[PDB]
Amino acid sequence: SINSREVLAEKVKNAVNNQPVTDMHTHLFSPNFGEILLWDIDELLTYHYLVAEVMRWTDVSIEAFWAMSKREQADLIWEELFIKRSPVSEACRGVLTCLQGLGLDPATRDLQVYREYFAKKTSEEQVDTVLQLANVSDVVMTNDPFDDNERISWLEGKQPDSRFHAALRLDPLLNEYEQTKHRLRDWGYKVNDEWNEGSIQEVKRFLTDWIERMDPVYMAVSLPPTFSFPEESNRGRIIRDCLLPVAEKHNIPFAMMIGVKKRVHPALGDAGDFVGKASMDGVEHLLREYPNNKFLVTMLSRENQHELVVLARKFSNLMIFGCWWFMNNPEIINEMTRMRMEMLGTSFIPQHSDARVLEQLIYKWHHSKSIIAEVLIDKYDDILQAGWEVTEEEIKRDVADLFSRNFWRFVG
Amino acid sequence: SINSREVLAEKVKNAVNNQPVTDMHTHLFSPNFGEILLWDIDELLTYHYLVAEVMRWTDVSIEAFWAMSKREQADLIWEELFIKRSPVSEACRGVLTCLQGLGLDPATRDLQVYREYFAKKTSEEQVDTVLQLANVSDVVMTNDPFDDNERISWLEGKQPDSRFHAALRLDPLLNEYEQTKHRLRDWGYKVNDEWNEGSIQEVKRFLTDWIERMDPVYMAVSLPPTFSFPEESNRGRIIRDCLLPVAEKHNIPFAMMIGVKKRVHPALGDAGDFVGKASMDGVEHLLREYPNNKFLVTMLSRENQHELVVLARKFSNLMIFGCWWFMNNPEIINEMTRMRMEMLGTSFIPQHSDARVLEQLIYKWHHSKSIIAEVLIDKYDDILQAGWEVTEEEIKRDVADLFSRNFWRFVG
Amino acid sequence: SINSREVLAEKVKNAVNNQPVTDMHTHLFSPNFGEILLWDIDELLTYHYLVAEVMRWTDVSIEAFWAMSKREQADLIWEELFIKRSPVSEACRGVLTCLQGLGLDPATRDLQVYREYFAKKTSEEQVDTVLQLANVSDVVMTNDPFDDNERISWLEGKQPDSRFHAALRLDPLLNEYEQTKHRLRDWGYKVNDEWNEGSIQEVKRFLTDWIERMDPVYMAVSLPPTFSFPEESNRGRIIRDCLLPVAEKHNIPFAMMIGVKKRVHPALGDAGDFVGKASMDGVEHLLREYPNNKFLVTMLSRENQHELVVLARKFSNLMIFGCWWFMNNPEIINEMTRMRMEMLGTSFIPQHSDARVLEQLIYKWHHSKSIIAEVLIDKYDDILQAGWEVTEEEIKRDVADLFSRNFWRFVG
Ligand SMILES: [Cl-]
Ligand code: NA
Ligand SMILES: [Zn+2]
Ligand SMILES: [Zn+2]
Ligand SMILES: [Zn+2]
Repeated sequence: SINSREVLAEKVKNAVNNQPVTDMHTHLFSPNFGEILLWDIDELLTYHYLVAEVMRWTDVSIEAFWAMSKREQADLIWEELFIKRSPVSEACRGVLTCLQGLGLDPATRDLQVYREYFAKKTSEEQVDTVLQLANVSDVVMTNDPFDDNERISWLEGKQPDSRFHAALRLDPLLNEYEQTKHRLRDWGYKVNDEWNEGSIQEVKRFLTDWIERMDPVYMAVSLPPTFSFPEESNRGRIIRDCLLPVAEKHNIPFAMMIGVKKRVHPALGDAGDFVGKASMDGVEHLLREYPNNKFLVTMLSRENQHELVVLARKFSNLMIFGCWWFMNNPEIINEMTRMRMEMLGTSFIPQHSDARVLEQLIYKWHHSKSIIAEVLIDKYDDILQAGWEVTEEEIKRDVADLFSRNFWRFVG
Repeated sequence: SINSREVLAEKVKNAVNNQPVTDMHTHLFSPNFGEILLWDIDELLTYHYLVAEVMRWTDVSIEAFWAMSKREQADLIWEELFIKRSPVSEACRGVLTCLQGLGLDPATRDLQVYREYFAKKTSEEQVDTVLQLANVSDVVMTNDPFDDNERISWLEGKQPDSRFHAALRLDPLLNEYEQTKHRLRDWGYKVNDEWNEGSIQEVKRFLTDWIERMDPVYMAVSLPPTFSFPEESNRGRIIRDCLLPVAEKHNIPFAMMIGVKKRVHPALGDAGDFVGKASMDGVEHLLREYPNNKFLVTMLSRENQHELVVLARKFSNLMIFGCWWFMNNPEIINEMTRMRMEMLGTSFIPQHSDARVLEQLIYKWHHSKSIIAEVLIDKYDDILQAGWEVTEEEIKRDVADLFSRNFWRFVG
Repeated sequence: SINSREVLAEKVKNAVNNQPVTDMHTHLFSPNFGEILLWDIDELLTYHYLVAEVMRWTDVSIEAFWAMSKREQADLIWEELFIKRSPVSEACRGVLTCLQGLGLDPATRDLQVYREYFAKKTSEEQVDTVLQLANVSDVVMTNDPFDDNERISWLEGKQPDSRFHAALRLDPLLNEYEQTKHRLRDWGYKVNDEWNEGSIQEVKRFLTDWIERMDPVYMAVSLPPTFSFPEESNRGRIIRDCLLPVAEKHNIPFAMMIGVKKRVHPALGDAGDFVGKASMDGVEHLLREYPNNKFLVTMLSRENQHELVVLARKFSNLMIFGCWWFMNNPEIINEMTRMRMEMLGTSFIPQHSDARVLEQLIYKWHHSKSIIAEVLIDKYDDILQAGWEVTEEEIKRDVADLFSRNFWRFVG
């Protein structure tokens, strides 16, 4: 069987590369939703990650940059980040990995040629190509019923194809209730100005109608470093009186992405969000006091990772997932995954892509799978050295859990 | 001499493997204490570490689990964590390492056969076997005069054999004084309800009588993330008015294990403790204001490790030790030991086992020694490359300090 | 071209070793300043880093140590840290690396011979030797107009040679204004007891006169973990009403070294400073509200590093630099540099020496360059594997930025 690191390394890498991936959180959409689905070499280069980076070098003002056309911005970013300096950053490295995967050749640095490749395909075609290259079988979307464009599709009866699943984003409802309350009553949900039984019932109705319309795998929200629960606030009262009860009834997990400090640099748009360490008290309280509720959690601060792992050791109704945003870097992904496996075995979800542009699925999963594989190799090899015997079939099983089964199993 | 990494690597590993270990903190007992000393493949599998992990997978309710028999629980944990998924976690890896060390063969996964091995031995026999395999020469125990069972032995005149040393655990006195005060006066220590000269003298008497009865290498307590000193509280007043003065007089170190948040998940029993980052202010104050007192410290939060190292650079009356609990994982042990050696040389104690079940001493020390060795190899090799010459005898000396001499030297 | 890791590794290491270094922060002085410039094997051994370490081992009281002569202290430290135990610590390793670089041989452990080497050279000669060995082209000093000795040189018209640049240290003005205000009015700066327009104008005049007299590359200050801004305090008012306006007018960057907790152990002198994690709020506020001001920042806490990197992604007027003090260790330098490059590409300054003794420049840069090189090799190799082609000339360019261009470019 397997009784050599070399043999093991090969079996593991294969299992990992071949395993069909369920990306449980992304910003992609079923191609039939139209425009909202982004793909293009230009889309890749104008990803907010690179906008932030380009602004550290270029002399072009942020206003001017926003004034430029998508292609113009893409030309500037390519010049500033790939030509004037080596594309060593993770985000840049990712653009190259995408090109290479599609069959293009970074060696030539021919942006005009790369562009021609996309110009002759359709959304549906690129989707099949990318999902095939990245070996992604299922894509969970981020569906926000507060976005006018997005809401049209849903109200018109449009459904995503079997490859894409919905997830109900509630940020506007939980974090901006004072403004959102108006739009609710505007849509027929008679919430009053004061928080009473009437408002509670309507907000629950709102949630139920959308759960019914989207059939989401989970409801989610991104929270600031200062998040706490319980709390006398709109968010605290809504989570307690509406979200949790509804989620328990429909057995839908509540996904919390904690740690983002919104718009510390407004002019940068989506590139202007920062990070902060959060207290674990609110998450600990939710897990303990709501045993019949399920929670998916990922945190933005490097300093929250270890304790999050320990918290998962305490509560089975907590499923932690991915290396989110500023954590989505080789150095962090490696330390996070090792700490996670060492204390949780395989009872967690290693990664998600958070892709905003279709092609990212390629590098996102390529870059992470190689790291995850190395970790697996070390852990399998360690028990192997302890005289334990791992079969290739067990490896495929474990890998199946990490990249797909654990999620579906949890969302039950 | 040694002028090749390969040569060095061999000399170092040998020195490390051969060096007799003094485990300065465990939850083991001199076999003559009877039952309290745990050993068994079943004991290993039901270690709270694995209980936490199994609960993340199994459908068996926590109540049912506690309802099961030791063997039943052990069967469930083996099935859920070793058969249904690969035992890649550190705690699981450790069980295998123990089996292999005793001569059993994990390859067969024959739990019934492994069990037979233990069924035919006596406590005294297993002790000699394990201590020999783990190459542990001395074991410091955790002796709590507040536990009825444990207190019987001491009051009956029972003494541990020369291989086991006592350590006075004071958690109940320091963290639960309101409840403990009653038991004290119950034992003849006339402490009053209010904290006055009378109460102070009696608590000191209590400490002195037990110091005299146990001849402990140190007095110890585990503290929450919110620990602070000075503090107007029972703990603060007791440490100031009684513990520190008595410790100085008898020249006994005060061991503080900081960072545990007790019972965040009650149902899990010993598996329900969490972690939190602590402020260094209290430790800094103690070290500076009590120069004639010695302090042994270990912290639970990953985020406290680096600053703890720096604090050790400031005060020689501080001796830091081990990679405690949630820190006892390869990824953390490696980063901790490297930061420690880089800033403290060899003036610290790398590890302790915290073993609750006898056999753990095997993997606990096996897993850590390999990591510590790798660190040593890198550090010796670095000065070697700088034209310095290290003798095998110097290596044995350094290794002697790390695994035994530093502790005994500090406890003077 | 370069299409093999081995080939790449060689090209990178060469580029790194050959690249002339601009050390943007040190405690060295142009030799013509005289005594203040420290150099010697004895100076190296009595560097506060080793004083802290020796005190963890030796029985010599701290008073006695301070009573000893420089040579006596150097003998004690050598015996205690190099002979009685292996010099595995980073600071010790550094002393050896220095010896070896100067051509001496650590293998003999002949302290008396090493000493003879220095006894026959002059300041000017050692400077040329060291700067040549360390391949350092430019050295930024720390110039404090509050130190009497240092202030004499400046008032006497003494200028440093083209290799040394001035940096205006303002700690006494910002952190000890209540005491410093007296010395100011003492020097003709008519600041009143209360903070009014008069005081503001005089403090600005003070800053302007010294900017004019030193022509500094930046103004700097070291701050405590509790640093915050805005703040109703002398520091907060001085930064707002004087420092920032003057800095904008003269386009001089403001360098903040955050995280030092001064004198937690007074007796240890310069060896008695501790560390603490800081809030990023003050830095975030400064960067956002003063877009026309430039900021150089380095932090002392390991727990501030990642977020500092993310903050740099948000603001181009923020330039982060080095692995400061307790961060200047292999384990930390590696994690810091990897996180930095992964999120910032090459838009940052990897390291500075902080040398207090001339020869340190040798090991300081030797130890860091090897680590930085390894990171570069991994990042170049990663894009190489993505089909990108890096030329040796591009590598030399990138390396030029990291070790010199980014700084000068930023200080404009
Ligand atoms: Cl932290
Ligand atoms: Na690491
Ligand atoms: Zn997202
Ligand atoms: Zn313990
Ligand atoms: Zn400095």
